[PDB]
Amino acid sequence: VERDEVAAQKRELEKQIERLSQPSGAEDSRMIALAERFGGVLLSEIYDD
Amino acid sequence: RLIEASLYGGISSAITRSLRDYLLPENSGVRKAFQDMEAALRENRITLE
Amino acid sequence: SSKSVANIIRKTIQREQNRIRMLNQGLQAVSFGQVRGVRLNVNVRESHAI
Repeated sequence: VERDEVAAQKRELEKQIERLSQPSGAEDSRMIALAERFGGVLLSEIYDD
Repeated sequence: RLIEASLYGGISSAITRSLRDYLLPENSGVRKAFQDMEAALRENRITLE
Repeated sequence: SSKSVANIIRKTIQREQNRIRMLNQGLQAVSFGQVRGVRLNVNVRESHAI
């Protein structure tokens, strides 16, 4: 039980880290393709700096 | 290097050699996506070894 | 994958070229003996362009 609970925390931590990764951390799964399929730019990327 | 090159004067040899290392900032965006995507394989390889 | 990576690389390259071009203008018409201007020339290697 302790092993599994710690595993759950570790999974949550990796998922949290992964959301902040790339390219400008966002809902990257579809958003990058959705950004180029229209003549647009992701807002979070405009506010990168 | 910057300070002492300014102090003595002249076209610094060391600055001239590594020009890109001095004038260009390093960008992480291009990389960390692929480090995270690569992670599952890295762990598996290390475990196998 | 593929195209999107190329686009981010291209935009990064373009932004660096533009910033350099802006820095470059501040150094126009500087007189040092017979030298009259200085530039940072930026180019893309072929083996990577292809």
